[PDB]
Amino acid sequence: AAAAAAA
Amino acid sequence: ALKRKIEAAKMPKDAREKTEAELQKLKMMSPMSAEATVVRGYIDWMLQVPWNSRSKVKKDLVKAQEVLDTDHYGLERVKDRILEYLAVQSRVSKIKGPILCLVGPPGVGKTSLGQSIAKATGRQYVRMALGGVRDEAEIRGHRRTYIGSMPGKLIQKMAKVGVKNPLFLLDQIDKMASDMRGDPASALLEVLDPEQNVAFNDHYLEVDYDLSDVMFVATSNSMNIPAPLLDRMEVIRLSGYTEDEKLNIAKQHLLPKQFERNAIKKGELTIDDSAIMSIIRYYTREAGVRSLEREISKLCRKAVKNLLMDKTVKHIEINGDNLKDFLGVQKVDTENRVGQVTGLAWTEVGGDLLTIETACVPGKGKLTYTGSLGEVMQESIQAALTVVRARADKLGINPDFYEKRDIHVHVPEGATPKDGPSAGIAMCTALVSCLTGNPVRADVAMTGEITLRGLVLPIGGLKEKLLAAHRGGIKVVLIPDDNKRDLEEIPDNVIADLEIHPVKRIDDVLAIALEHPA
Amino acid sequence: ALKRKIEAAKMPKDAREKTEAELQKLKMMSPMSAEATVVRGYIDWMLQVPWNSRSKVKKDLVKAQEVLDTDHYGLERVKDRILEYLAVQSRVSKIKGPILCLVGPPGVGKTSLGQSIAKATGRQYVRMALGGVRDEAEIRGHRRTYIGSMPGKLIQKMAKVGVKNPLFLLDQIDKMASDMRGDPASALLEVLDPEQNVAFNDHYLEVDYDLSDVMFVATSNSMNIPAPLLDRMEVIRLSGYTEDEKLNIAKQHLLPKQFERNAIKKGELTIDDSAIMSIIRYYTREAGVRSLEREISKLCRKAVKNLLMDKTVKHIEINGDNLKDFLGVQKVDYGRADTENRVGQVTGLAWTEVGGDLLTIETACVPGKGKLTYTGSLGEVMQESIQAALTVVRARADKLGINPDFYEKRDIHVHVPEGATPKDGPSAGIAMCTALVSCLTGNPVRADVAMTGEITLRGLVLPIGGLKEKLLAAHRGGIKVVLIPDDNKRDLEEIPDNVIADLEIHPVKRIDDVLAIALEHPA
Ligand SMILES: Nc1ncnc2c1ncn2[C@@H]1O[C@H](COP(=O)(O)OP(=O)(O)OP(=O)(O)O)[C@@H](O)[C@H]1O
Ligand SMILES: Nc1ncnc2c1ncn2[C@@H]1O[C@H](COP(=O)(O)OP(=O)(O)OP(=O)(O)O)[C@@H](O)[C@H]1O
Ligand SMILES: [Mg+2]
Ligand SMILES: [Mg+2]
Repeated sequence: AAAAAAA
Repeated sequence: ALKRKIEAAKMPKDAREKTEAELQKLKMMSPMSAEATVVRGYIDWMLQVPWNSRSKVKKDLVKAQEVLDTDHYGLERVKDRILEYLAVQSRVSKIKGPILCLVGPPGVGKTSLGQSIAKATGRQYVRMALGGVRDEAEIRGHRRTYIGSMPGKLIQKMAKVGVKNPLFLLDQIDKMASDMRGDPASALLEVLDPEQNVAFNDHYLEVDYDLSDVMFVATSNSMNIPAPLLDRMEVIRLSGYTEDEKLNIAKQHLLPKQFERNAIKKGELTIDDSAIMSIIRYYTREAGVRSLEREISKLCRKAVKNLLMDKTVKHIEINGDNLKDFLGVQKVDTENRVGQVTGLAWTEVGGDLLTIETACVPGKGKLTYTGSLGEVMQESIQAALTVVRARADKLGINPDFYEKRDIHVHVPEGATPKDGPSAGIAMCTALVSCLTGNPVRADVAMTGEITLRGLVLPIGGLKEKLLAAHRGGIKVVLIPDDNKRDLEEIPDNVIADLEIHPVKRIDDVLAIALEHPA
Repeated sequence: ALKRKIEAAKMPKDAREKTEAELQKLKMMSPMSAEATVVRGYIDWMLQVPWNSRSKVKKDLVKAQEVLDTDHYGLERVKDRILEYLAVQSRVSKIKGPILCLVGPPGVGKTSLGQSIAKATGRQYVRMALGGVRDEAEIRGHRRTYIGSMPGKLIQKMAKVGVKNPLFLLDQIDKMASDMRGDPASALLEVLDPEQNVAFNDHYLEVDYDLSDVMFVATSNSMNIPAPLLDRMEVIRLSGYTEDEKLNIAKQHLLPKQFERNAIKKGELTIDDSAIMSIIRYYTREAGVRSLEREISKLCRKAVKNLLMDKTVKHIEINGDNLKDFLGVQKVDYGRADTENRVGQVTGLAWTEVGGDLLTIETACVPGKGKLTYTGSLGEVMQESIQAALTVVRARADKLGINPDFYEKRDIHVHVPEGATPKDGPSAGIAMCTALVSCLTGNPVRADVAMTGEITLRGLVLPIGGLKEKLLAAHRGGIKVVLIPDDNKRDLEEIPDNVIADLEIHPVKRIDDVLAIALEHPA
């Protein structure tokens, strides 16, 4: 599980 | 994986290479991911956009005019235009899709006409309502970097149909909010320019898309469309209906459409001509036929309810006298008056009569204007009064009337705003009539712009003013001399019933529309 | 596998070091992982973008003018600009590439002119529409942190076209959004900067990319562009078309392509100059040619259905009398001169973006109490111009033979009879003065005289703008003698020859020259 920043 | 649906779609070279680069990129990604979900969404959009699917269009003209005559009555300029398109189409393979702009009053038949063109030319139908479209993202969409990113609403309806040649009904173009907070009218410039329809370039689908094969029929209620859009659109003006035209539309098209809408069988309900004419005159005053199918829908469902309550009777006959038994009270409905004319007014809703009243009482020269008047009409009464002051000794007025009489010009409109030069000659007729005691003959309407030397300048919207004067009981209509070239576009019953007088100057107007000679 | 693509598509120094450092970073990753997908996305985005590929720009000027004259008519200044670019490019191996802003009314052919330029120079063609575009990330993109990120659409189009010498056509550069929420017009301030295109740093591909040889041609309808953007572009003003060149565009370009779009053979339809000039005079009222080719296309499809529904008449000949049989009632009417010399009216010359038009100005001076009413949807500079003109008449009323207490005894009404049309500007001011003098003396203004110019209280005539369409409007209207200001003589250098030959043009310096020429009797 890895976080990922979306716009 | 998904190349079977890519080669199953028969895509052009740029779209095929890009979607197979995206799918080839997708296989080296780990699944259960966010960006893999983005790529599967993008491929899922490009597999359902039509790239090759084309509907076979109709070559026959007699069958076409038969179709557009079976589902509409007397929209001759538009039906001529569609026969022109289907006449050119039988000589070549493909044409740029015609970009039309149907401009007219409400209820005049512009949306169902798009359904008729769709069923007649062979194309498929979908409509995009432009009312409330406030930003370009409803036309171009967003980049797929964003979370809620879809390919606009053009490509969604292209995908919703599934063909390369549909009929977009761009409905209510004039209902778009195109200020600085968002201007979607500027995004339609690429959608409506034949220089750039072969490469549309959606924001979500950055492949160039071909909109040159799509027929664009757009509807509007006015010519208040921004000027870069007015050039890209062929404007066809649709005008209002007469009373016998509304009787033929109601008797030939609206009553059958309402009978198998409310499941009325063969011998249950009968409406004669006088009931329909009593709905036209007494329950409506519009230019369209919205309210006709409203009142006829009320008659049909009250007929079905009256057949379910009382099974003693099996047939309901409506004959213009028992409309009070169904609709109840009616809604809307002569001597020569001094200082009162009836000019003709043309709003965007249509034509209308226009009562104009003056009162010149002994005062000190004040000049008061009431009736919610625009600034151009006030300047038109000032110009009209200046025409009266210029020829005072001719007309028989005491030339001290600018300082010993004070004048009130009121239109009994009330709370409705009115503007335009077109009532101007009417003003000075009343300005003669109250200053001389000569009554204006009450069967005379008039329209025209005032020149200070005394001429009558052309006015616009002549046909709707003559239609408003035909349903108001007017018999004599004074017209500018330069609008007589429009008189061969008027229905023959209107020209037959109304007496039209083209006039060049004020002396003709006063010589015709006053009772006593001046 | 990838390093032979990096060495194959040979880069400059910083792009190669960044891309090889990126691959060396990729070598210590699992293949099916998210950071591996971000790195592979940055790598193949660095591989799709062209670093050295160009196009052989043409060198023959005569064949280039042959292509430019093949696609469009007129437009001599932009064609001069393209031939001068091809001359300097014929001498120099690599120059900066021009940044052009074409500004004009709609329909004058500035979008198709770009594809004409890209065909005539050999450069590849790229179009990007900026109409209503609000997101600045269409130009620069987003960082590769973000899911589904990518470069700006400029870098995407450069990567699509494959060369570093395209022609970008920036459509509707003035209809871009500019507020707090979105401003891509200041994002274009880096890419149209003529000195800093050598390092265009966008947000996805954070290396510097060279855009100092892309030809930028922007199309707009107005000067409503921010002043930093206007200063970075070379403005070419495409004015409206005259009658003769609309006749030549129609004969040479519009009729053959509308014959080609309708399968009309050579012996079916014929349209002469009377029908074309009748469409120009009585149906269009435009500055472009787009409604002109809509009328021509209407004639062609009506000719097609008249050849299908009849099939016993096989040649349709359209000329000046039977246009109403096809097109119908004349939509518009041009202004004409008057036939008699009349007290109080003059004919100024008005100019809008549709073109020039005659401007009738009338005055009534009835006996009253000095009331001053001004009607006709006037502006505020126009009403200040009438006040200045009335002051010039009032300070000179002893010489003119006018009873000097007319400001107490007579009421003056200046009216311009178009009414609904708003009208503003000082260029009618001389005309206003002339009308007032006529309406104070009973000396009628001769109807063959038009005039234009600004008035001052000294009496002098100041220069005005846009003489060409005003003189074309006077020549169309039947005027035989105009009155321009003195310091607009230079503009007479760019008027066509028939207009100069027909119009007796008198430059004036002060007001009694105008009152000497334009009145019937001596003042
Ligand atoms: N000439 C006609 N012949 C037959 N039916 C007509 C005609 N004109 C209008 N109608 C009927 O009127 C009904 C309503 O018209 P429609 O909704 O097309 O008005 P509209 O012009 O779209 O209004 P708006 O401009 O406000 O959108 C339609 O169902 C149509 O059947
Ligand atoms: N001098 C000319 N010679 C031939 N055709 C012309 C000429 N000027 C304009 N046209 C035609 O007018 C049409 C409209 O031009 P175009 O769309 O390229 O620019 P535009 O309409 O001025 O741009 P915009 O719509 O942004 O104002 C084109 O199809 C073009 O063929
Ligand atoms: Mg509708
Ligand atoms: Mg354009």
